[PDB]
Amino acid sequence: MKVELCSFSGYKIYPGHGRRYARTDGKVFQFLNAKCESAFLSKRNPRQINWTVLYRRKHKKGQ
Amino acid sequence: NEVVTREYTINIHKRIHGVGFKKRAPRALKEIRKFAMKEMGTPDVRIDTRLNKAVWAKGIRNVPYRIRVRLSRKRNEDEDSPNKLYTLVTYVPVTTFKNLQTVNVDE
Amino acid sequence: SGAKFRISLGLPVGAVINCADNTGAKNLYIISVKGIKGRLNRLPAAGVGDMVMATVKKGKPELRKKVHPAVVIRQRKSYRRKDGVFLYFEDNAGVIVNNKGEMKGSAITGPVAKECADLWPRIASNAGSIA
Amino acid sequence: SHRKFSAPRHGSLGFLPRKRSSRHRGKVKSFPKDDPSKPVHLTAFLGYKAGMTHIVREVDRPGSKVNKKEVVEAVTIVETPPMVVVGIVGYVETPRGLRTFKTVFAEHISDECKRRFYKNWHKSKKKAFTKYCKKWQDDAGKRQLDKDFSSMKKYCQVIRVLAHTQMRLLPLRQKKAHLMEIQVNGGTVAEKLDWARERLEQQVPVSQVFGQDEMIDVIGVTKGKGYKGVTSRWHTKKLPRKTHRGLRKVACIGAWHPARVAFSVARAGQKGYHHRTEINKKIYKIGQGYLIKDGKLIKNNASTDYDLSDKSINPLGGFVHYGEVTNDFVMLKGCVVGTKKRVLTLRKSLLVQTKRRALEKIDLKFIDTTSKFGHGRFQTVEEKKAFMGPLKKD
RNA sequence: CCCAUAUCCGCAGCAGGUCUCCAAGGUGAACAGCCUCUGGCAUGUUGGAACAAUGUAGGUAAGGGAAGUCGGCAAGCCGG
RNA sequence: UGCUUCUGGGUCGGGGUUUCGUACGUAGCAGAGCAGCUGCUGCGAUCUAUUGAAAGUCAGCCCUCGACACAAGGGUUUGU
Ligand SMILES: [Mg+2]
Ligand SMILES: [Mg+2]
Ligand SMILES: [Mg+2]
Ligand SMILES: [Mg+2]
Ligand SMILES: [Mg+2]
Ligand SMILES: [Mg+2]
Ligand SMILES: [Mg+2]
Ligand SMILES: [Mg+2]
Ligand SMILES: [Mg+2]
Ligand SMILES: [Mg+2]
Ligand SMILES: [Mg+2]
Ligand SMILES: [Mg+2]
Repeated sequence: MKVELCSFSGYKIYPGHGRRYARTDGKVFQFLNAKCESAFLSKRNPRQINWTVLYRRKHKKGQ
Repeated sequence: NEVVTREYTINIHKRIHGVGFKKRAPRALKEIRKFAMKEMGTPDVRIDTRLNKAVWAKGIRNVPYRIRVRLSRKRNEDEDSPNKLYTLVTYVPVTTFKNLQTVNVDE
Repeated sequence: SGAKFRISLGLPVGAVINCADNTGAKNLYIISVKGIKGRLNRLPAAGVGDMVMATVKKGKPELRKKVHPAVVIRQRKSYRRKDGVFLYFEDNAGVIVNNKGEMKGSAITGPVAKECADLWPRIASNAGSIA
Repeated sequence: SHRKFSAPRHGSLGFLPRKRSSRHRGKVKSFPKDDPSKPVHLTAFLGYKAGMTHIVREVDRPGSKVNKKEVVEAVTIVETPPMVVVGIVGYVETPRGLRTFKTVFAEHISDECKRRFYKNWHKSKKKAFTKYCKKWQDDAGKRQLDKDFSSMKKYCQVIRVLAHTQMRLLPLRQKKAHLMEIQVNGGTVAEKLDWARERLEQQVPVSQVFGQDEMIDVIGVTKGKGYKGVTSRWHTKKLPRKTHRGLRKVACIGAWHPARVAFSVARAGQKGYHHRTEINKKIYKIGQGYLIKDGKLIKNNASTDYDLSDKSINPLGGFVHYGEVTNDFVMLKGCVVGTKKRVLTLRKSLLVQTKRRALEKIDLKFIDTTSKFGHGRFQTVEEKKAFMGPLKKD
């Protein structure tokens, strides 16, 4: 089975982990855990959350 | 070597885990006194009032997690007392608890 | 041939779900569920792919004050799939049908669960997307 | 008068009394019926519940919705280090049932087994089998053992082996081994004894008892839960919030007549820690334990044909509340009774397995080894380091 | 001298009753509630160890939202 | 269930795992502005770096064999 990526944090979700979310507009999202899901549903921008892949990429933390 | 002194770190966090708020600090003292008897084998355990003040320094429920103490086994000058020896538990202020071992103190 | 699997039921009797077709109905009020034998004190419940008996509470005057057969297509209660995926939707939706399972409308708004799309070919062909 | 609306009763009266089990190690109440035409083999084993995880496999079920498709299935990991045979016990069929006829013990018994014979090992002098063991060393004693073995051939109909676990290889606090009789099914009685005699003091790995894709029964003692009320013990309806004197009760514990409380009425008391037998738990994998080959520790017993990463069955941080599994293990589908560290009896099926689910062949595509101590998200520490990158610890 | 969760009346050092005077800082509309100084007290006629059931008093709960019940009783939502 | 096989469990330490989410201090020509002095110096919520940082983590998580002490004990009974 292929491995998805959390639509909020960018971590990869192995089979049997997290949840899948389907919005009424047709977009579908995956979440690693309820922490990532909670941030996404409260409309938090992942680029301001220090522990997300989008944040570290934006601030060149790994690089 | 009846008269000995050692320095210990007492992990109060795991000793008082699950205890009710109004009993948390009192049970830290009871666990410190239980700890001293185990390490020195002296039913006569005396806890310094400064160590009492350190265990209560944050209130009845938010007790400090770790605490560095010093145990000194001394001779009981009270010939009437049934216990020849007794342990004195004093307080050691420390900035950090990392890498602190059980240390023999030589007077 | 291949039969559907048990999924969590999110819509007991009394649940008011959206109407995701173009009949005119705005929401569907679930009064019963097909196939429920049940037991004492237990409400009949429905999940994606289940046919139910519903009334229209908000909608065209002609669709109200009568019982229609509806089919659930989305649910807000997450259900496990055999690949281990827990899926849920932003809202609970359904479409009016007849006893044969054919849609009373011609278009659906929003996605449709794969559980329901497989079970109802006539609903599936009208689905814009399948989740 | 009749009750207004029908409803099934709560609970099964076939599991009464709902009491704490008298035995901690699950007893085999019925061994498989012996078939004299099959080769000599053992019928049960002891393992310890390490923990649970889930796996990815492709289902092979013609006509099913999951045919040719991958599914995620929970599995229980049972550590099964090889047992040691230490004795034989023979039985005679009598009009009052099987009667223990004769018991013979091996010359050498490890101190793990001997710990089973004492309530205080610390205070004992370890005198068990100190005078019996001399029967194996002198001519008079030896001539008495083969007569005892000959008598068991003439008269006994059922043969069992006293095998015990090896607690020194487990990560547990306990050092006292678990000792159990295992029936020897297979050929004639004489062939059972020659087979059993040759294996005294020898080790029997789990693979020699159970095979891949085999349906077995797990026997154990469920997790104890202490005193429980009828609502939790029997799952009766909670009474309305207005109830005076409590609502977690059964409102009517009987009719006026018979003027007694009946045994079929839900009452409070002990819940959990009940002896239970569960059947048809498929073996998904008999994993090999760690081996040191050519100075290298080989531990990739969680690798699959479709996943070559060198990882063991252990998850990051280890099996929570259990430890590390370094011996052989049996991967069972679904859940079994007991806590972590609980000793589980593995027994061969009493039934004929002719069903597509029972005959299905298991092929694992993936074994989840993420941490269970939280919401683990890395299968290996190598994978975690490659993702996170260097840290301030480094 | 007490003037009242112990000096008075309720059989008692009884969660009841029993007429008044003075009245700090902060927040705040405020003699509201919450914290503090002056002054006062030692938890209300006992302590220790546990943390089963059933309670009494507080909380939280996915999806649904009165389908419960005689009745939305109870709780909840609203709140400046 | 454990209570000397140079072995045992314990305590502390360390490591792993995991939770939250980036510590104090220090630096900044980052900061809406304001004040004083002739570009500089002050006040300033917040921002960036140090810093996936800090903190906690078995009390019923996993592994240590680093430090420290303790461990060869005590009481009551039981005989064909
Ligand atoms: Mg009812
Ligand atoms: Mg009837
Ligand atoms: Mg009442
Ligand atoms: Mg877990
Ligand atoms: Mg009180
Ligand atoms: Mg008191
Ligand atoms: Mg009083
Ligand atoms: Mg709710
Ligand atoms: Mg909700
Ligand atoms: Mg009604
Ligand atoms: Mg009714
Ligand atoms: Mg009301």
